[PDB]
Amino acid sequence: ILDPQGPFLQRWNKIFVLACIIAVSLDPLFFYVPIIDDAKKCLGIDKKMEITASVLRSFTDVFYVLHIIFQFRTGFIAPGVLVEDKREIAKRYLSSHFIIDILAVLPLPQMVILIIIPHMRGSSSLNTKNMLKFIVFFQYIPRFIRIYPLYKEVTRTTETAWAGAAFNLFLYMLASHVFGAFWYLFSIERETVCWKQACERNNPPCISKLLYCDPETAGGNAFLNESCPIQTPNTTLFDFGIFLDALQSGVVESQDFPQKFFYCFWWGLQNLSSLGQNLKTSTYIWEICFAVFISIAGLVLFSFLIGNMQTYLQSTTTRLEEMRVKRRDAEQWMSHRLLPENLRKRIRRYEQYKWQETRGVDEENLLSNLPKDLRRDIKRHLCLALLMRVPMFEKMDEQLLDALCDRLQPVLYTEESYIVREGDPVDEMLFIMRGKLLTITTNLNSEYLGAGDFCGEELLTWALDPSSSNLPISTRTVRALMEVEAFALKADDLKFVASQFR
Amino acid sequence: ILDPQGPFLQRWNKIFVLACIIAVSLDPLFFYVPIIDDAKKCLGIDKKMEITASVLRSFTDVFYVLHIIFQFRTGFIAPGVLVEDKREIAKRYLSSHFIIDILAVLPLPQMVILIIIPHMRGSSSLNTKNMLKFIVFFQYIPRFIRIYPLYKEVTRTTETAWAGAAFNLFLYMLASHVFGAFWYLFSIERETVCWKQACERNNPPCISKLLYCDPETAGGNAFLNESCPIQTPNTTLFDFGIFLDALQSGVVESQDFPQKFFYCFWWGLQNLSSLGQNLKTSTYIWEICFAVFISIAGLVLFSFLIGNMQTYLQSTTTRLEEMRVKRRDAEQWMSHRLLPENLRKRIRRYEQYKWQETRGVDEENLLSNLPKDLRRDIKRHLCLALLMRVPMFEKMDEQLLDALCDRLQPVLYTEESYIVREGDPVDEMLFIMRGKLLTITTNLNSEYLGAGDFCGEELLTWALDPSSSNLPISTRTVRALMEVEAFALKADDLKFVASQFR
Amino acid sequence: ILDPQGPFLQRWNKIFVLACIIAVSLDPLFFYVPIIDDAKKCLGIDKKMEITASVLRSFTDVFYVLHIIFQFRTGFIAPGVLVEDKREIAKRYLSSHFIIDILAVLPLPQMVILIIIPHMRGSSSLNTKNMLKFIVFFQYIPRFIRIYPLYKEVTRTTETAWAGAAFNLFLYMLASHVFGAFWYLFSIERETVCWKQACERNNPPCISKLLYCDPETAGGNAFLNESCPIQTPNTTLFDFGIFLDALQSGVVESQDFPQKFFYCFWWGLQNLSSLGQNLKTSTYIWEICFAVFISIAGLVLFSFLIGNMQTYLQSTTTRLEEMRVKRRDAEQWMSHRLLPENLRKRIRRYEQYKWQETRGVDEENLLSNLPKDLRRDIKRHLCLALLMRVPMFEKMDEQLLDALCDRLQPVLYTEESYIVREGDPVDEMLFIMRGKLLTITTNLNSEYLGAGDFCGEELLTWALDPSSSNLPISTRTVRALMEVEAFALKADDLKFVASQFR
Amino acid sequence: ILDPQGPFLQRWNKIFVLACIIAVSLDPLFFYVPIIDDAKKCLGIDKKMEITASVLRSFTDVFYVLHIIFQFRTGFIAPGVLVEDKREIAKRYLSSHFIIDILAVLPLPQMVILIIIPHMRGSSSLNTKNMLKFIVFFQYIPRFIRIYPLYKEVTRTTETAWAGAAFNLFLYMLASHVFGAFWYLFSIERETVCWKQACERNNPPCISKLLYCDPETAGGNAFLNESCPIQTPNTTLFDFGIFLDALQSGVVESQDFPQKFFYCFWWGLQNLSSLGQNLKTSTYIWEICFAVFISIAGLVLFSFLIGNMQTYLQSTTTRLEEMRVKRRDAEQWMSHRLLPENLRKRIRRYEQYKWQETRGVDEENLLSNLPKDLRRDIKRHLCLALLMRVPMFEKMDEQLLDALCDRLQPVLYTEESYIVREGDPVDEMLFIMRGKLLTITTNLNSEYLGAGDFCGEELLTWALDPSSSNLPISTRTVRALMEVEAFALKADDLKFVASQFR
Ligand SMILES: [Ca+2]
Ligand SMILES: [Ca+2]
Ligand SMILES: [Ca+2]
Repeated sequence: ILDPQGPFLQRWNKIFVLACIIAVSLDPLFFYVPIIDDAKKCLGIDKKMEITASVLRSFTDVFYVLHIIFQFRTGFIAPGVLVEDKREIAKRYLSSHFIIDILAVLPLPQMVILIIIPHMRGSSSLNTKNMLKFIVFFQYIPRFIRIYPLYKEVTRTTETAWAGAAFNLFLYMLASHVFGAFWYLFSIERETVCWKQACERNNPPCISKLLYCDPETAGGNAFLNESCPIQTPNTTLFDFGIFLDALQSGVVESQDFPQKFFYCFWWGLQNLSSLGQNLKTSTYIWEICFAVFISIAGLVLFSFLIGNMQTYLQSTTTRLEEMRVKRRDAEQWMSHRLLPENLRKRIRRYEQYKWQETRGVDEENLLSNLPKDLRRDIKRHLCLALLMRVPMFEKMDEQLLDALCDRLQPVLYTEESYIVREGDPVDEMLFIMRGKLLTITTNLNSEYLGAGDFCGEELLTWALDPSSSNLPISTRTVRALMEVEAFALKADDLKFVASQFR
Repeated sequence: ILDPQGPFLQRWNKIFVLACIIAVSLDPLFFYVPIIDDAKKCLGIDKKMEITASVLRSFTDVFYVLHIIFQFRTGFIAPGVLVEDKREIAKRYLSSHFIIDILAVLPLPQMVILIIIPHMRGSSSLNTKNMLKFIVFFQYIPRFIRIYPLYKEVTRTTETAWAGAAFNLFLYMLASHVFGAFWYLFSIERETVCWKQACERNNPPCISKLLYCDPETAGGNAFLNESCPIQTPNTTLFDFGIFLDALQSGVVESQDFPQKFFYCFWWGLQNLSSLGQNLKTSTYIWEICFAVFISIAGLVLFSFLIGNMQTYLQSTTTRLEEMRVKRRDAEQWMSHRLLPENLRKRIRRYEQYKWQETRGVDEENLLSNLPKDLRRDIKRHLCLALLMRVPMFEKMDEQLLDALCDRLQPVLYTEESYIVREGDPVDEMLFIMRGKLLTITTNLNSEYLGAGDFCGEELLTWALDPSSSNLPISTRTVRALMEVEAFALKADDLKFVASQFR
Repeated sequence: ILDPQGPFLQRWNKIFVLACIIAVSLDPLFFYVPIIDDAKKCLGIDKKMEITASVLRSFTDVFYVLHIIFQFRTGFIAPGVLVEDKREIAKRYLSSHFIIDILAVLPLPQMVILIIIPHMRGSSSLNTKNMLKFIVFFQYIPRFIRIYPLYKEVTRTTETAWAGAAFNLFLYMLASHVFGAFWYLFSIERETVCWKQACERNNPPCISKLLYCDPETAGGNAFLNESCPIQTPNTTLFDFGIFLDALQSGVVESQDFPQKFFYCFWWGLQNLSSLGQNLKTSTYIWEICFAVFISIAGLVLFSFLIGNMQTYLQSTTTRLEEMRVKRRDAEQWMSHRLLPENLRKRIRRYEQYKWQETRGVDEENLLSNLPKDLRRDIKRHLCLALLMRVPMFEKMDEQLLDALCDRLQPVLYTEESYIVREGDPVDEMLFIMRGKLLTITTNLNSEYLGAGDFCGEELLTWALDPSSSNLPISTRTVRALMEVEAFALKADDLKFVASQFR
Repeated sequence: ILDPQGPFLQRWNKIFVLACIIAVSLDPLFFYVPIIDDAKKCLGIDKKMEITASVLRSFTDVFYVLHIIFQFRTGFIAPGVLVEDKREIAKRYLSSHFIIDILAVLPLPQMVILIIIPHMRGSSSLNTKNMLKFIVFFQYIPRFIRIYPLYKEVTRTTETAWAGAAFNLFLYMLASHVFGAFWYLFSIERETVCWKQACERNNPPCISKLLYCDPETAGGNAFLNESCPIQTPNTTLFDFGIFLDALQSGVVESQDFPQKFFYCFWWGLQNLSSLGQNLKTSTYIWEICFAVFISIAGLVLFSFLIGNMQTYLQSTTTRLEEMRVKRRDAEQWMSHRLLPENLRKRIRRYEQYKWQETRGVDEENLLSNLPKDLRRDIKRHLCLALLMRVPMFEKMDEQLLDALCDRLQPVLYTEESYIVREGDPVDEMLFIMRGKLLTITTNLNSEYLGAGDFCGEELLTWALDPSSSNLPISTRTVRALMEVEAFALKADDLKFVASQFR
């Protein structure tokens, strides 16, 4: 007995939503089963298409009875503890989704082909076209409201930035295949409607068996190329409208399936992405309603694609938008304050240096939203080896240096940048990660601070004497020579660490 | 007497904005009233369309006199207290919107059909085409500036994420119906302009009654199929341009309304979504201006749809965008700090565990924006039963435990995660909701903490002694074995609760 | 002498950017000047179009010499104080934009028509077509880089939410007019290229004067309808491609300008919004390059519209998006915490009540970003009359009640909502704006609090005694009966006001 | 030896990604090499196109062997210090990208033209068409997975707001050129497939050499214009479908390259931006698959453009959106509080004055994110000369005035705005930058404060006496006469500066 967030179901019920897109990608294959033999002017059956659609539907419908038996041993919880007991798992399923799952999985086209049509009354070709049209209609509803609750089951738990656009592009291909096989079947039905109407006014006499094919009967009603003209059209006799391209190309006579599939799929793709622009309909109402439905469905898909894409694109540009709004803010604040050009280009230098190092990421906000031992292991990797180069800090344990790694903040310094000047109070104690720093004094000798060296060691002796609250006056003037990365130790954060050291 | 936010008006004035879209969805039905009988070459009247458009307009125009009487008893307020007094409710309405509401509701097409046209001078068919063209023009303006203030009344108070797109898709259908009935009427007028011009140069002699279709008169000017060719076109004689499809399909002769409606609605839908691409106009100026107007209106609608959709789409992805930006921020911060792979995959584990639990929701910010008794009832449901398993906390009342439920913060812990180690100061007191926790000590024996158990009970005895400010040293090392949900009690938040307990 | 933010220039240099769109909306009118007389097979001049384009260009080019003299008395500032002195205003202008402003304003088409063409060598009709084609080419560059710095002058200072879309829709109309008059002129040039090439192989003898119209000559080369077929096309002789529609419609022969303008503007609008779909080009390279340029320009113009529209749409939905995200955050936090349905629907009631009152606006953040005297005048309008109903607060001056109006915070309460219960400590002092409140006590009698009444008067006597820090215990249980708006006075904010009262 | 962020590589490996777009913009030039001579009905070779494509490919393939030798001396780092040592630089490159970089740079079309085809068996024209079709196929894969890691190398480091749209517009031009040369080559192959099939059923007898075009042999199979009709098409014999336009225009026979390039590039641009709308395919499967691929690629390309443009557009409106939301928040907060019109238009005046000065930029947040010496140099430019007009502040050094420039905050005041009134406590000390201020007193005389003057000098003597904590009472009422910019000095920030002055 399992629960819906258990690892077996949560990896197996993603294959079920996949096999329900495979299932609706094979239901229009039964529309390619009726055929027209244009020599004898008869409606026929593509027998090998009839087998191909029946076993492709079966092999995806013995994959959803496996969903039915995996909902008899699923997990209800409450109105914190799951229910592992049957006869209430198998009573809410039988009150919520069991019949829709069993009306969607019944082999209704495969059983009407094997059982019902060879024992029906009339022509086998007309019965096959009429049963497979309506059974695929009447099973079209539970095969789509079985995917509504199974998607509500996975909105309570794939995703990438582009997955909404890739599923959108697949929805073009599925709808183009559905609309084109509908167009195939409606083209065959409009030609047989022409044949029936021409036979009910039989100036030339018509025999009604011979509209339906039968290999025992050779030859059919030969006058039907006059009353139902296709290769040269006469819309006074019959306007075929948007179905004339299917009857002129001979796709309704071919028994070659990739020939038949690709011509009709491309009709669906051409007219969905055109929003029905080039559909020259006749005055027939249901042909117009088909073209209206193609126009609306393509109108709804294209707008989704443009959106699913501008979403992919904008997902990938936030920190970069946020930098552009800050660079344009550093502009027109300078030239509203009328800053001199030596001040403005130092501002542009720091904001570009902060951008190429951090990329908009606030490191302290990123680390504070981590757990206290994971944040400790990061800051002991970054900051602890820098603190071991101060000749006093080895005297502390792994309880006070862990207070110091917690209080080290990363700072950035461009070139020409002054860290401190002689005479200023010392706020920080730096621990240099990168860059070279020239320090001078007039009290002369010029020292150099590289990676691993530390500035501000006047401040430790101030924040150890248990002393004045005014900061010690800098005896050195420290200036950066290259881009400097460092870790800053503030005065009061060092003053806290002084109280736990005696 | 009512006020505009009162419950009667605020549910009844949403039916008024609905009946004003039904009203503009039936005004182009009067354009389907003129008819052409192509045998006799006469302009006629569809009499049953003339009744259908008159009673569909009446039954939506006795639904807006109900708006007029519901503005005589509405509520003015001031330049906090509403005005319930008449003769100033019925004086600002008569200075703001009363005449536009009464110019929009006058039964001008129904009264010109029943009264004015049977007592006019000329032909009844030409008068019906000319009056219904211009009255639907001249009443088109107050039937659209009556929806401008009624929409300003409901911008001061439906909405869903997709309602802007569903109203956009309905605006296609309304504009396609308007543009297609305009195209129907302009096609009839271009054929009668051809008939008038052919009769003013009568090489073959023409009688001007017979352009207008009387059932007493049989037969008309038979030479008009020569001078106004339609079924085979000659643009030297007359170029019908974009109206030739209406005259060749026979939609201007049919009295079958769903035949006539669907052919013309589809023309409007095909050419709006094409932005007027396939309109092969003639050199006639107002035909070009009609095609320019179709092109602009379809540009405007399409751009709105694409926007209304991307809004729906983005309305559904904010917290999920915010997770992807944080994930792209965690990457390239790791590999800029060059973190080891044991540290990086622990970061990715916590940020994915925090995502699948919280989905970006900050619980403390969500609870703090709630009222103080509603926030109290939530935290007494979540946290109070967990506090009753500490063997001291039953000694408090429902005034001090309510201070403790207010200070419990939810924390998350992945697997392998250390809560505390032996030797560290104890900051928190946990109250485990989920997961198993192995605690050890070397002072050996290994205990286990499950759901309902609590960690950090060294800290209560510290924050009861009225003691040192340094936290007690942990005697245990607690480590998570599975994903742990818990509630954390900080040291100073427990130190507050100690002062109200004696 | 003026400065660029002075009120004269800043209202007058918005008419200058308007007259520079009027100027480029009249430059293609010189392309409608050449004409073809198809009877005599001659290229001619539309003389009244030649006057109309010359005075429409003049009346917008004596509107930009006014820009030249308003840049001789403009204001330079520095590399805070403007420069009001000439000879340096009129030396940077002569080094930055003076020649581009004078190359754009020279009456080069009007002066080649009046002076240069009547004193040139060759045919007056071919010289008019060739000069007006190239002078409008060679003055097309400075009439567009004169709008680049003048737009940089107004990005340093109209805007609405829809102005980017309305300017976008105007950019369709301007580009359609430019592209269609280009198509008009290129159609005339392709027919004369046919006439010249047919005359250089004169199996039928051709006289080269007679391709150019001269009203003295009557009759021209009559064989040119054979070698340059238009009304029935033969692409073996000459393929006119995308220019055949202009030569067949007779728009290149008409001297009726609104006939000629609207047919060519509609060609530009039809093919820009089609992105060049229906352009059936010939194999001519520059015809293809024209069609490639129409395709790219429409591709760029459409993408901007879709963006400009969705900016309009999203601008108007920020707080409403922010409410929908908060509503989707309240859901799945409830049903992740598994809250009972009495708790969940109270949460949905408060968040919908807060939405319909505030519409996402934080009032305290809105008021704090206002100046201190403007924020004082608002809070003395809202809160001071409510404070005058407490019978102690009239004893204070307009220095201490102004401290109380500064500390009053707006609160909201739904129905059934408990303000305080008997036994709870009293945190707030309410001042009711709206709604009715039933207060009870068991110490029984039930009082009622309406608009103007105040709750929490136990707390003033606590925060006047100079007393315990624990809050006074509520003797009443106050519960809301309707939606309550009130102003809350916190305990410590009342404790501050107590120190300035003795 | 260099590293990937070193200045030589980081400027030279942007030319490498440029020469890899030039490289894929010249691979379809080999598809323009086969030619059809329609008189003799033979497939031939364009010899000068064969040289032009070979030297344009060579001159961009001796530009990527320079990338191969610049990856033998690049910089590995670790699993902070780079590796400058060979034999491990040249062992990971030989395990990651060396063979894909050498399979992409091999001169396979140039060497099959010069070496392999003159020593092959069969016809030289059929071998040239078949080798150049498949070698450009088989080298198409490593010439595109060589740009995947080189782009991953520059996502770890151009950009502008419009660069994603300009690269998108270039991706139209590259794909249109690729698709149109594919269409050129597939048009030639469909005509030769027609010639082969007509020769395998030789009612009229066909000689198979003469399908391949040798200058020694004059004349070919002349019956092929009957069985493969092009100029008048017969789809019963052969349906050329979407390739008929190439065979009818004679672009497959022309040896004029800009004629041939522009006709085929425009076919690609017309059908990509149409998403394959106007492609009238035949029933041939791979022609349909080509048209399906054009439809999908244009569907993806267009959606990206619309997104890349709306990103540009929105990049430019983030602060201006933020002002419009704040303006829509100020409205309906006023008229929910029912503020009087003298209060509302003062609110609209300040929020518009703050907008035209600051443009949404928070100056204190902008300055605080700058380094402490750069922020000091800005505030000494803005604020120090204003502080030197107070007659006491020259007595301080450059250590205490630097504390005062750090604490000066910019304030804005509209006209009619009261700074302080007589009787109010003085919170601020202003330092006027702009505007005139009328100050009065009743203790009368009216003074004036201009730029450089300072208000609030009652407060310095309060915050120097080492005194009461209550602020001094204003003896003046100061009111603005024009828009005032000033710097504010708060009372406690002046009280800090008092402690360091004795
Ligand atoms: Ca289109
Ligand atoms: Ca089209
Ligand atoms: Ca489109």
